Amino acid sequence: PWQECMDYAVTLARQAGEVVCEAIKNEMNVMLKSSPVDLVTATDQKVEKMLISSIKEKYPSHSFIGEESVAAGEKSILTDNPTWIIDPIDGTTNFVHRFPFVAVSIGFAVNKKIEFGVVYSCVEGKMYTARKGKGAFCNGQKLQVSQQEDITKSLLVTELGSSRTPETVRMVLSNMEKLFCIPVHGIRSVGTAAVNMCLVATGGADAYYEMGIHCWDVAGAGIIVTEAGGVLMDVTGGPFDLMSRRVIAANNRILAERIAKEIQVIPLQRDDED
Amino acid sequence: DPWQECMDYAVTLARQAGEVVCEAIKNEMNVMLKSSPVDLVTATDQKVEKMLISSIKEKYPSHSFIGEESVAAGEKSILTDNPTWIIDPIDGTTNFVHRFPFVAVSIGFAVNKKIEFGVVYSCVEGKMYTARKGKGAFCNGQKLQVSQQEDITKSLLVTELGSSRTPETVRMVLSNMEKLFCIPVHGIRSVGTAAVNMCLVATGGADAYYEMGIHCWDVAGAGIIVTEAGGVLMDVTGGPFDLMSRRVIAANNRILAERIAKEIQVIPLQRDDED
Ligand SMILES: *[Se]c1ccccc1C(=O)Nc1ccccc1
Ligand SMILES: O=C(Nc1ccccc1)c1ccccc1[SeH]
Ligand SMILES: [Mn+2]
Ligand SMILES: [Mn+2]
Ligand SMILES: [Mn+2]
Ligand code: NA
Ligand code: NA
Ligand code: NA
Ligand code: NA
Ligand code: NA
Ligand code: NA
Ligand code: NA
Ligand code: NA
Repeated sequence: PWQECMDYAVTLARQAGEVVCEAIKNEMNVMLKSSPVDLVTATDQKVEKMLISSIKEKYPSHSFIGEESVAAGEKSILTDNPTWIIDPIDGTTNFVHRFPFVAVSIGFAVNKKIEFGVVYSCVEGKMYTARKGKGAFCNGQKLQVSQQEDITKSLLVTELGSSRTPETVRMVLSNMEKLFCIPVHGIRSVGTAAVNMCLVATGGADAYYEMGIHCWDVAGAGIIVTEAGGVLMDVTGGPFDLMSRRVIAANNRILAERIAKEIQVIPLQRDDED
Repeated sequence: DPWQECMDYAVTLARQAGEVVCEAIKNEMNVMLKSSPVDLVTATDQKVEKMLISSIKEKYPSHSFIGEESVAAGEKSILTDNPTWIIDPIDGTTNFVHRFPFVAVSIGFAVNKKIEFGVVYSCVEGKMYTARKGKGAFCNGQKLQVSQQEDITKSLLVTELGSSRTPETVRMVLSNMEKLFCIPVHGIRSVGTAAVNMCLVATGGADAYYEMGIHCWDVAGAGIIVTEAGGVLMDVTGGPFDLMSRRVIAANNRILAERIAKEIQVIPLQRDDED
């Protein structure tokens, strides 16, 4: 059905990850995008080109939204058309540092809804996958979110984000303070949105939240969380929106809503807007 | 090497301990509280510690111990000159309870209050980190070397938020984080265990670790792994590392270490050599 696309997606993700996991051992030319901490390498760009070219060959009618393609001037507008939403390296800062959480993420949407997701954590060798109505898996093991409904026994994942604007940083850290002092059991950060979300899918964390991500950060992993039994929503507590720059990916609505209650929202430019 | 036999035995016991932990992590757990609702312990932490201490006491009856859960049970935390095994049976208990996949057994061995060898077994990953003073650091037999990065603005740091939930204290922790973050650095990561964070520094995958509120057992095994990989340990004041001070910067080099020390406001803590 789309099982053909998905099987293909899994092989491409694995191929891309081999490229990434080969490059990581090599000397790298770190380049900057929007800020001195917003990094990109030729590997990011090479992998995205490879993915888009391979998909274009097999599925010439399909649409793409790719992080580096957007950096090169393409639009981040999601139509109804089958659309591949790619983050060629989610965890570029980790990649640069050889910090061992580096993922290739592919989300596939039709009618603006994700139908399947693939996240390959290539240093770990963990292939996370999910298709709508068919469950979530890591290396074939079927995933289930945790059962925890008590925020004070929760373990959260988040990331401090790409902005270094003091007011923004202070707001991110204030939001972390409020959650931390609920209290919760802990907060962790492995340095990649897609892997943090996959950790929620496995049950090893109870929820992830972040503001400032993009559709390509969340498009592969969000369906892995929901097929593992979890939920997605905006940090505003509103419906999840791939283009809103904000997410809570949680084991369940109770924790998700409890988190949303503490998040001061930071104003963000949508991926679907100028 | 007089201490080499001790170290080889330590590796043995750490792997045994890791097998215990990595079995138990899959199963139902009884999660208990120590000093607060977020300071956790399980029967596995206690069982592993008892196993290690009883095993060491059998081979080295004259040796001393400082073990996290033994201290919880009332033993003294102060390091004497006598050969001392400093044990964290599970560093990453909160991770263990949640099945967050970083959980370590840590054993440091001190003589004359100086660490002579350290063993950290990261059992979910199957990674055995070891170092003997003057003999280098290894992971699964591969020699480790810290990163070469001397520019703080290109550095990746690891830290943890700690066990306190007192707003004042949390604010100082986060303020320290804000200052470093805004230097800026490339990022900060937290995998949930001081020993594993420090072993990430030893491998070069992070450039430096800092934290206040750890204990000697959190850092006794991994500190020499860092230094034998070429790195440095420093107090957050910029002064010499003090194993009983509850504070550490463990970095690839003195340039980054000192640059981090410059931004840290010290939080007040009971030392491990105080009551
Ligand atoms: Se991948 C993953 C993520 C969470 C828990 C377990 C796994 C995993 O690899 N499981 C597994 C896959 C294949 C064979 C044995 C075990
Ligand atoms: O596992 C590692 N190497 C390794 C590779 C092959 C055989 C034995 C060991 C390693 C690499 C980098 C950091 C830490 C480790 Se444990
Ligand atoms: Mn990326
Ligand atoms: Mn403890
Ligand atoms: Mn412990
Ligand atoms: Na990027
Ligand atoms: Na990303
Ligand atoms: Na680095
Ligand atoms: Na990141
Ligand atoms: Na509140
Ligand atoms: Na510990
Ligand atoms: Na949990
Ligand atoms: Na430089």
